[PDB]
Order: sequence, then C-alpha cells, then structure tokens
Amino acid sequence: TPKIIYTLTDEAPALATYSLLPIIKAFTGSSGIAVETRDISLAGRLIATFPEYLTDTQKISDDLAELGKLATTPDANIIKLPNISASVPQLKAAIKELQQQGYKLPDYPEEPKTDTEKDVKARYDKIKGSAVNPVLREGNSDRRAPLSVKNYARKHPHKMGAWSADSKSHVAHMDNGDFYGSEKAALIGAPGSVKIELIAKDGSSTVLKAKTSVQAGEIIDSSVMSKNALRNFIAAEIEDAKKQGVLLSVHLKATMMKVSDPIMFGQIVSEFYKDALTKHAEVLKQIGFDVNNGIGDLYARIKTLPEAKQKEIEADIQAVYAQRPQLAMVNSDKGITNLHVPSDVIVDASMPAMIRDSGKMWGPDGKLHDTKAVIPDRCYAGVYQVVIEDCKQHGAFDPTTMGSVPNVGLMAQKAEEYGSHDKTFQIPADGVVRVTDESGKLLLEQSVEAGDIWRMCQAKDAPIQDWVKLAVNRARATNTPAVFWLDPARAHDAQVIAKVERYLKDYDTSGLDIRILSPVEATRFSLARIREGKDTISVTGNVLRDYLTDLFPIMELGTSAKMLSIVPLMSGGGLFETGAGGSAPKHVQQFLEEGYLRWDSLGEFLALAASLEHLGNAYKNPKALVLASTLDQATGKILDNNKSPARKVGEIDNRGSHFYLALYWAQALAAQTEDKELQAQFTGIAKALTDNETKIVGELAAAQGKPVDIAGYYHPNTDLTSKAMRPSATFNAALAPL
Ligand SMILES: NC(=O)c1ccc[n+]([C@@H]2O[C@H](COP(=O)([O-])OP(=O)(O)OC[C@H]3O[C@@H](n4cnc5c(N)ncnc54)[C@H](OP(=O)(O)O)[C@@H]3O)[C@@H](O)[C@H]2O)c1
Repeated sequence: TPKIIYTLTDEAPALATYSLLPIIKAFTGSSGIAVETRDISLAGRLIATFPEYLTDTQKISDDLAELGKLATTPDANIIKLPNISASVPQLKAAIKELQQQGYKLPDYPEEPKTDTEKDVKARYDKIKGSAVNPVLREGNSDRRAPLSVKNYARKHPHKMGAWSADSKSHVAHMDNGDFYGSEKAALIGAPGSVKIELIAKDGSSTVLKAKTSVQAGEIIDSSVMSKNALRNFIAAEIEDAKKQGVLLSVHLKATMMKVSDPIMFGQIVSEFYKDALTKHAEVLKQIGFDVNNGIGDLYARIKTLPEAKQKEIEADIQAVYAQRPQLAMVNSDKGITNLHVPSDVIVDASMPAMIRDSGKMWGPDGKLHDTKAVIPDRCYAGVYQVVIEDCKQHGAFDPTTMGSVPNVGLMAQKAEEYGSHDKTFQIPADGVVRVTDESGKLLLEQSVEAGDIWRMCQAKDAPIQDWVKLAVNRARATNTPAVFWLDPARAHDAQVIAKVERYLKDYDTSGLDIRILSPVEATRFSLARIREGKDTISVTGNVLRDYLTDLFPIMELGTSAKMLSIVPLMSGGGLFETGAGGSAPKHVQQFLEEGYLRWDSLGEFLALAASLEHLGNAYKNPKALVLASTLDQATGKILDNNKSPARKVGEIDNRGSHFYLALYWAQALAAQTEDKELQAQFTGIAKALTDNETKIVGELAAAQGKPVDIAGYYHPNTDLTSKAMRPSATFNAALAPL
C-alpha cells in the first residue's frame, strides 16, 4: 500500500489523467505500490466545501484538507499536477452553476447584504484564488530542465519569433508610490503576535487584523499601492500608448493575488471605460456591476436590460475602443480582450510568451503587434525590461545554443507574497496603519489614503535556511555559478540578504561562484552567460521563483511544462510537481472542437520517474527503483524518437505519446534483468504493444477531427470523458490482462 498521491485537477492536465493514469496504474500495480487519487480540482474543492447543501451521494471527502496534513508527515510522496487558481468571474462563478445547473445545489456570491450571504461569501472566498499550492508547498522549490530535455530542445528547436532592434514594445511601470517604493521591513525578535490597526485622521481606530503570530527570526514587511497614484499612472500609459501606436496590455497576477490585483485590475478597467461607465453610472449600479471582474462582467450582467438599453451601452462601449489604443486580445475572433476577465492574462505566462512572439500580442484585427506591457509595480517589472531590451539588442536566444537558468526558490510556509492575502486591506479612510506586537512595540507603520492597498508579508527563518542550503547544494552538484536575486533597495530583500550572507558561512563555499545581485543586475549577468552558452543557477524569492521558471524555460524548451520541478518537503516528504506550467485552457478548447489534445505530458513522466524513486529509496523497494529506472528510460526514448505531441490534427496527440510511454516502458522493463519477475510479468505486454503499434496509433488518430462533448468543463461527465480520452479499444484490452 505505500502511498503515492496522483492529484486530480482541472483542465488539460485533468483530461490527460484519464489517459495516463490507468497506464501509470498498471505498471506500479505488480510491484506492491499504491497509487491513489485525491480530487483537488476547482469543482471537487467546492463540492467538498458545502456538505450541508449536498445530498448523501453528491458529497466527496475534503482532500485539500487531507493532503494539507499528509504534506507535513515524512512519508509524503505527492505527484501534483497544475490546478486552476479560480477568479471570481466565470472561474469561481461559472463552475458554481456548471454544478447547480444540471447537477447539485450550492449557493451564490458577491456583495453580501444578509447574514447568510456574508457567511457564504466568506466561505467561497477561501475557495477562489491560490488555495491548493500554498498548502501543499511545505518546502523550497528546485526547478531545472533535465539534460536530456535540454538536449532534445537543442536538436529539435521550437520556433522563435524574429526580433527587431527597432521594436516599439516595452514594459511600463509606476515611478512613485507603489508596493516596491513603499516597503518597510522589520525583524521579529520574540515569539508572539502582532496586531494590524488603522489610525484615522478623525482620531478613531479600526482594527484590520488583531492577532497574527510571528516566530523568532521572522521577517515582516508592509507596503501599499496608492490608488490615486496608480490611477494617475494607468491614465498616462493609456494616453501615451495611443501616441506610440501600440497595444495596451496589463500583466498582473489577479489569480494568486486574490486580494489586491483584482482591485488594481478594476481601477484599470475603470480608468479605461470611464466615459461609458460614467454615462451609465446607475444602470450598472442597479444590476450590480463589479469592475474588479473585468469589463467582461458588464457584458454578462446587462443581458437582463431592455433590448434597446443594451445596445446603447454596447454602442457606447465601442465609442471608447475608438477613443483609446487597442487592447491586446485574449481571443481576437470572439472579441475577448485583455480587460475582459481577471485571469485570462497572467503575468508569469503572458510575458514569456509575449517575449517569444517578437515582443507582440494579438490585436483586435487578428495579427501580432508591438505592445506596452503594463507591470504597475517595480519589484519585478525591471527583470522583464532587461530581457526585453536584450532581445531588440541581440536577437532571440537560440534554443540550439543558449544555456539554462534553473531556480532554487524560496516558498516554504507560504513564504512572502504567496501568503499576504489575509493581511491585505483596502484602506477605509485616510489615516495611518500600525503593526504592533504583544508588548505594544511599534514594529511597522505606513501612512495611508482611502482606497489604497496595504499589505504585510512575512518570510520565516526556517524556510530561508532550508533555502540557502538547497541553493548551495545545487551550486555544488552542477558546479555552476549561482546568483541570489536580492535587491538592497527593498527593505525586505535587504534583511533577507543579511540572512543569506550569514548562512553561507555555514556551508562549503570553496570552488563555487556564488554571489548576490539585484534582480536587475542578476538578469544581466544571467542573460550574459546565457547567450554565450553558459549556465547559471537562479536563487530567488517566491514570486521570482515562478516568473523565471516560466520565463527562461519557455525560451529554451518552448514550455515550462517540459521540465523538472521537485519540492523537498521539510519533513522527509516529497512534492513532485509536473511542470513549471499550469493547466492549458486553450488546450481544452481545441480538444472540445477538433478532438486534439496538444498538452505535453513530459512534465508528468519526469514527476513519476521522480516519485517512483523517492519511494524505492526511502523504503525497502527495489522494484520501485526498477520501474522508475526504466520509466526514466522510456522517457528518453520519447525525446529520442520524437513521440511527443504535434500541434495540428493528424500526427500523435496525447494518448499517442501516452501509448509510446506505455510501449517503451513495457519493453524497457521486459528487457532488463534487475528484476526477472517484472521482466517476466511485462513481456506479455511488451510483445503486444509493438505488434499493435501501427493499429493502435491508427485507432487513436481515428478520433481526431470531430468535436467532443463531455457534458461540462469544470465537472465533466467522467464516463464520456474516459471514452473520449481512451478511444483505442485495442490498446485498452491489451492492458487489463497484464
Ligand atoms: N498549479 C500550478 O502550478 C499552476 C501554475 C500556473 C498556472 N496555473 C493555472 O493554470 C491556468 C492557465 O493559466 P495561463 O493562462 O497562464 O496558461 P498556461 O497554460 O499556464 O500557459 C502556458 C501556455 O504554454 C503551453 N503549455 C502549458 N502547459 C503545456 C503542456 N503541458 N504541454 C504543451 N503546451 C503547454 C500552452 O500554450 P500553447 O497554445 O502555446 O500550447 C499554455 O497556454 C490558470 O487558471 C492558472 O491559475 C496553475
């Protein structure tokens, strides 16, 4: 029974699992290994939150909560696939009814006016945003493209947009009054708790959070995005973006940042469609429009207004799209813009792609154009500017020659930003915010203004240490230079720098090129070594940890999904993430139309080949070490014979690869002698998958082209899905009888 948790999630990954999971299930079966599932998807996660509204047969164990515990225990061994960080819009909203609709009976959202609505909104809120990962991630990240993959990438280059030195593209960020510029850190001394309180000009005081425990050596910082400063910023960047003749695009993270970014998002959606939303201030107010949900929310709330009233609004909305620069578009043909849904454009992915595509993003028409990427803050806006100003001055990197920038990132215990939500408040009135402790000593204090966004972030000592170690560790094992991206300007990074400088003096530094630089300098020192073809380990915080693992990997491997991501749980556990990517919404869009799934499952093949080992090593299991030693191999054969997903209908799909994995794996096993047993109870298969390869492949491709219907999206009809994902009836019957 030794457990290995394969998590069930949301979109592409989700579908992929109906195909790869059974396979995985047949190989680990005869080696006394238990591969169980846990439903952490968006839908399941909700269906599990309101047991009271559901009936006996529609309930479903609360797995997030279970995994949450499993993560702190030593025998943890979890294979974690990407999952949706729901955004109030169609995300939280649409799946809620994807349920009720024809299914169950949960309940509704937004502006609560009744004790029932408040109790409910309060519970759903905990469900939207980044709820899974912060929990599971009880250790520090270590992402890195495995040689083979880098080597595959080098000989099978993914297209790269040509770069022009006279490009218009660039990144736009505020210059004053923002989180970056507002920072203020403090080093917690004694184990206690702090109170976050507002002191209004009117002498009164409002509590925002009374008790927030702080450990010794913990680092806490507070900053604030100024509403009117942001307002004055976005207003200028639009205006100017019109002169430049460029597309306006917003790169925020209104997904993980469940609290502040949707707010910044709306102020944008506000200062843009202002004339139209000002002309209809009340009509929207009635139907209850929520700008923080994108202009998209407007379009969906008005369908209830008189047929002619609608036309008026829409007709006026168009008048704005004529008075203002064209917005980059999420989907050019359906009109869906960058300002339609909070989570269509998420900075960590939006940018890498936008850089790749010659620094352009699809416009209203349907072609690519230079863009003005708006990254409001300054903490990580820089890093993208450098990379952007590098391309137009040296050309696109060559997948065939460029190096690699791994990333030993700090995240353990909801490190930094990743856990500031419950400490981010929208200021209720002009005043001053003060963070005090148990005695009453004033730790932090930052002036504020109504509408402003104030937050407090905390980085814990234990995590910073486990961090610094792993950093060195990698530095050694590869023997590559390794930089800490820590900006002295930031009162936070500053105190974290003290930590690092003092902890390296606890390990062996001899013969290692370890050094600390600003994300700005660091991106330069990196992009330098990179183009000439040299590697450079990236040791960074939690936010950069993502940005980069998504950035660099994309440039060199085409996909972040295409790499290794291991999370060494700080309690002998093992969090084995699939890829540095997320679900692939568009990947489902194609499947439900053409019957093609271009989702690459190499992330998982690595993840499996990763946990199968952790298993065998931490236990008395040789068999584990063998089916993982082989899996490692069959993977190789995947990259060597190009049995990875094509792009358009016709060649290979997903179970096509899943098939080769299955094929090459069976053979790899039935051709070894480390364990005669496996070799024997895998030959029956090995010589069946080769014989029916030509046919199976055919049976599979024999399902491409036509449309697919799975009765849903967030909570599909499992039956219909299995049959769509497991077409080849011959591959199936050649699996059950192992
Ligand atoms: N759990 C996590 O760690 C995690 C991380 C990030 C995002 N997410 C969530 O995932 C969703 C997607 O966010 P997003 O808009 O930034 O899109 P995304 O899917 O993360 O963007 C990466 C893009 O690269 C390609 N790609 C990603 N994985 C691939 C794979 N396995 N094989 C082949 N190509 C792959 C796809 O584009 P092509 O059309 O070019 O193939 C995809 O649109 C969001 O709801 C987000 O909240 C979860």
